[PDB]
Amino acid sequence: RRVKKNIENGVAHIRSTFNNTIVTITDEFGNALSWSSAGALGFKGSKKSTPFAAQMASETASKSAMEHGLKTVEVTVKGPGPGRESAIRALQSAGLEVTAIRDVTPVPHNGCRPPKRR
RNA sequence: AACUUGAGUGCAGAAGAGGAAAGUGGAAUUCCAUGUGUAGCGGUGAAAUGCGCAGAGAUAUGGAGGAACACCAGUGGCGAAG
Repeated sequence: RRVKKNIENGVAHIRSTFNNTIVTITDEFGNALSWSSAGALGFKGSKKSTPFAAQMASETASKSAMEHGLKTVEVTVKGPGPGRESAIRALQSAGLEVTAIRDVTPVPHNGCRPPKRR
């Protein structure tokens, strides 16, 4: 009645940064059902940056997504991390049917000034 | 004192991020407001300060302002250089 959204279609946003991978999964209108951050499975340091943490994060996001009720999601990957391609195969291998890869990484049109390099 | 080649005007054409002033646009960063939602986010080689249970990050819809103009974009162009 509040969180058991029986909906056939959804979308999964994979914030795949360089030292985390947050896999949230939601409906079409963006109201979030659940996430799984890669630091919420006990991975610390550069263990979040491994694709195994993104793989297990897509597994434990898809468990809560399928108990809320989802059968087909689209995917929106965001970020140049390492766990971009492994997380969609972990989402497909956990029972959800991934259809569209609409990659939305935010590119400015020479917008704000970037941070200084190392 | 003549001449027309140098130089300059005319006529017919040509291209250009050349300059100044004003207006409009879209993406992105940040902040604020709201909806969803739970325990982390960010960071490093390693962790900590920092933010977050007053509900942060993530996502969605807006609003605010400021700065710079992805692709085009090229040993391309323009300007005396900057």
